[PDB]
Amino acid sequence: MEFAFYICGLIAILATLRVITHTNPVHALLYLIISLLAISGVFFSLGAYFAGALEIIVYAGAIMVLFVFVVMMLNLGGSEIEQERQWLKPQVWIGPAILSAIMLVVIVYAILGVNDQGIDGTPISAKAVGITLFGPYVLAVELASMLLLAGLVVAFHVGREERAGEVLSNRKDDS
Amino acid sequence: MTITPQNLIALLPLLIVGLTVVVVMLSIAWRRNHFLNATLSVIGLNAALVSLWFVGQAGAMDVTPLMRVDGFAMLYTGLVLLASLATCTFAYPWLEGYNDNKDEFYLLVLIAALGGILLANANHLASLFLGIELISLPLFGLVGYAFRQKRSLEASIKYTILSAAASSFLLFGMALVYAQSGDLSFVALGKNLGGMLNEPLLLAGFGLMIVGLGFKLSLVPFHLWTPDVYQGAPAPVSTFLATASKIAIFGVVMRLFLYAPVGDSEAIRVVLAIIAFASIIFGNLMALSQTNIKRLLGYSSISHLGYLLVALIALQTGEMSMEAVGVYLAGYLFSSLGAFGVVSLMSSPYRGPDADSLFSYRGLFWHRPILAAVMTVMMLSLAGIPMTLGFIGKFYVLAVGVQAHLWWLVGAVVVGSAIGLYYYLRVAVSLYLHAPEQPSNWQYSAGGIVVLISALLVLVLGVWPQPLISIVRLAMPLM
Amino acid sequence: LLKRDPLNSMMNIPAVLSRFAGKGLLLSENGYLRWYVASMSIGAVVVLALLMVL
Amino acid sequence: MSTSTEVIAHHWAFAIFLIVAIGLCCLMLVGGWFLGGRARLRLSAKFYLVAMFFVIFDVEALYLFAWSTSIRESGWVGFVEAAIFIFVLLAGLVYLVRIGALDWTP
Amino acid sequence: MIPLQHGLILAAILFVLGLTGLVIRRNLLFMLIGLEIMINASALAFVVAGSYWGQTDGQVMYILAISLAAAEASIGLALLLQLHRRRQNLNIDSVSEMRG
Repeated sequence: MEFAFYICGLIAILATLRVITHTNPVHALLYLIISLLAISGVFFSLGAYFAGALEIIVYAGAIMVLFVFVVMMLNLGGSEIEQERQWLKPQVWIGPAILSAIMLVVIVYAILGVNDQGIDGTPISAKAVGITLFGPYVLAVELASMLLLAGLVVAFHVGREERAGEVLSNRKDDS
Repeated sequence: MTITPQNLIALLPLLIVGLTVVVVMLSIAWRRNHFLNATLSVIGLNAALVSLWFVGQAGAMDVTPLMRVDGFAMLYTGLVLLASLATCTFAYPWLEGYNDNKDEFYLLVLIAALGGILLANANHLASLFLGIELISLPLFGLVGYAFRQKRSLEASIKYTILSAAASSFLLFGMALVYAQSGDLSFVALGKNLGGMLNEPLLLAGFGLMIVGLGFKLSLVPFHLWTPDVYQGAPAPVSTFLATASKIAIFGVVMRLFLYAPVGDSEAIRVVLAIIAFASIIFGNLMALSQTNIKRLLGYSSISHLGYLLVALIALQTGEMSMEAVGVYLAGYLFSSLGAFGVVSLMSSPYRGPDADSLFSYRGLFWHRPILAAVMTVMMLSLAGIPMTLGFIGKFYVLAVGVQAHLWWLVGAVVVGSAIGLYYYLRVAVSLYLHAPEQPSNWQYSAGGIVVLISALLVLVLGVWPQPLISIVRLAMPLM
Repeated sequence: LLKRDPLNSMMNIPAVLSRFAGKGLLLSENGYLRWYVASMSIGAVVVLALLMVL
Repeated sequence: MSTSTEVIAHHWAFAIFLIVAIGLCCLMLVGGWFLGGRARLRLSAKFYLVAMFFVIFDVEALYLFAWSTSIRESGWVGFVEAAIFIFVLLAGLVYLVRIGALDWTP
Repeated sequence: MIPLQHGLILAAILFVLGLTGLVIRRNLLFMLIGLEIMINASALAFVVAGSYWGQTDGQVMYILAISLAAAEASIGLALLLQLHRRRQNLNIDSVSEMRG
């Protein structure tokens, strides 16, 4: 099942590469969705069934949904930036990509040299994750519940309209 | 590991802050009252303080692999609760003139206080990560609470983006150190290694963790978020993110570097030495040409965290560095508390989003002289000047640096302090000049007496620092 | 020749160098979030390179 | 695993089922295309609010997803922590009800 | 069967590409997209590290990572639509009024 892992990793790299260098954001979000699907396939190839299940249940099922909601909600089509095409120019694209490639080179130099028993089978079932998550990690789930509550409270406080109607114009500073 | 009901008494400030979070939530849902919710929040924090005393009645425990409670955790937990109490008392007059909802502020302050308590109690990588995110996200709420204002929205955007980047960097670093060593507890991060401590994977993961933590501690060159976030955010928010967030994150950083055997490495120590050197020099040089008090206090936070880092370098040699950091953190807490309290009292109420949120420290003595006296006392304390507790912390960090022969770092501290006192007593004098042009609420008086007790505390503990040293050395963690 | 003080000037060039370094270091605080993330990446690269060299 | 000669048959059946459903849909669209002959504004914030409710309660649901597998392996202490988890979850829920974020009111 | 080095290299590549998209792109929505890419790469690295040692702590860290990703992605999208409702542009270099 290592061939499936290699194919999923290669198409995940290609999908996120097309995410970085795309013009309109809807196809970028679609490529990120298939990248999350490939990452879930990687998760299934390594015995992390619950991780890939949560990847397409939540990461590819709730987060990208929220991004598509906002994109189709405020009617952005990438306009007034897609006529510039500033990221398809050497003076903007060469520098940070060189810096990130230097980061990649040094971090994969750090990756090599470590001993490797290798990825084995014996997939980690969700039952063991449930035992550990409600075992030594009681405070983890309670404080993550409070973290999600705090995020809900903040984004309700910030991202509420306080106006009326299901159609609103982009008026400057909401009158 | 299961939780015994003897371990229930050790979780008491955490559980009471969570219970007052949900009680404040149901009180907002029922009535939507400002004064009642603020009273419930401060009552919950005071009950957390007395239950921290009840924790002190019990011993030092290790509840889960996530959490260990001792005097280290007790001391920085109490600092977090008192900073949150100060934030609430400063924020009530600021929220009195607020148009939108005015209780989610208290809910987020309580949640971020709970995250700071977790960070003080954190003995795990998961607990560290969860605590820094529980500090970050209510800070996203507090900084962008006045989202109608342009500068608060800009500061919230910058803080959210850079903290998400730092959280991802730290998460990748802990992923690398978990790939190297097959455990996530602090004490087991280097147990498998043994002259082979400098593993490249573990070192790279701890470097990424250093990036993600030195963002929060405003260490260079992850320091550029600091003045924008200090300026844009509301003044009680600036108070909270100056005292409590940095105190909790530096406490969990020190517990990480103390329990893990990777602190004996001669590469992480040198990198932190370079970072502290450049942080002290850059922050003190970059607050020099500043006319806004909040930007200047952000750069001052950068310089004081550089002082904290040089105190942290000699952790494995001097054996007094934890005591020095406790004393210095108490002094910095009370000094920043008083200064940002004067800032919040003068910037209260909110007065709408179109109004200018400029402090205008010049001529402050001629209408409110007590606040000017408190502010110049805080400027004396932050400058490493005697009769103040900041000088006691400065003496402690100088002793820590000179005990382990950190001569470059000691010279950096001396040069940075000599640079710093320029703008420190420049502000302290400029608040006594004559301004060209230019209150009786009981909670405004409560904030005034809060900064008054802060000034009395820093003056007394500058002229008599023995009780603070006695209660810091009594709170000695497991070694 | 000493109606203006030379030794005062030669002891004031620490202040001149401090002011020049401050003026050159405030150029980094340009207020752009993109440069802030770029400096974050630069610092991560510097930390990783210093840890790999040492 | 690829050696137990029955679960590998189930894996082959699952993969072939997926690829032949995708191929059936592709060939149906191909048959639709080939045969037949030729001849500013903004929506709201309440949609964002309900989608954020979905994702936040979805993560607070995945915690119960993990709990429900080990509901009998864990003891009554697991029931207590899940009970206070559901209690603070319902506290946030009733907060959203009583404030008014959860209603539409056209 | 599979070396740990290949999975960690994949995670590092995804994190580096997410950082590249975070830096080179002015659109704040694309910056949040790159942030989610970096969080996904860190979570993938934690999952690979957990699966190498045969422990379920990596999946617990993955759960915490995706909880943070959900909450702060909601944070960033709420701030994004607030930015759109106030200044009517999603450009991130335009919101630079606060300078040193």
